[PDB]
Amino acid sequence: RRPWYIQGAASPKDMLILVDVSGSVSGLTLKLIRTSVSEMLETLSDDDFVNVASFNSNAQDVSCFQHLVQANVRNKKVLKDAVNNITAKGITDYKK
Amino acid sequence: WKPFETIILLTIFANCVALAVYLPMPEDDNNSLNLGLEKLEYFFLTVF
Repeated sequence: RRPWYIQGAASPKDMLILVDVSGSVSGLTLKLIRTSVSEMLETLSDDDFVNVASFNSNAQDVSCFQHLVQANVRNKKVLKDAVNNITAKGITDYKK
Repeated sequence: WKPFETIILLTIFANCVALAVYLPMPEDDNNSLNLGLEKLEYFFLTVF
């Protein structure tokens, strides 16, 4: 998980994180999903671009961002705080 | 007066399985089998 290791292990990334917020994920798996997405965001640096979306019968951006952003400490802060506000309700639609 | 009572207690046993295979899910979620058995309810409701 060190920046130097992650830098020398692979090339930059265009990551999109798609988080399921249907009702079935409510409870323990939602709490684990929030912790998991924060940990996943911590393996990203300033040469990677990220956005976190969300879907349950309708897909939307989890944040204010609306496209891929540079994944610096401020943008990752925005995305982590937007992910911690996630709730679970609805039907699942993997196609949307 | 016909054997119209073993037809009825054998579709009463069919509505006992359309209740057992139903999977209850949280916060307003479903699957395909759950939505199929909400069609069988109309059948059982127009037979009884």
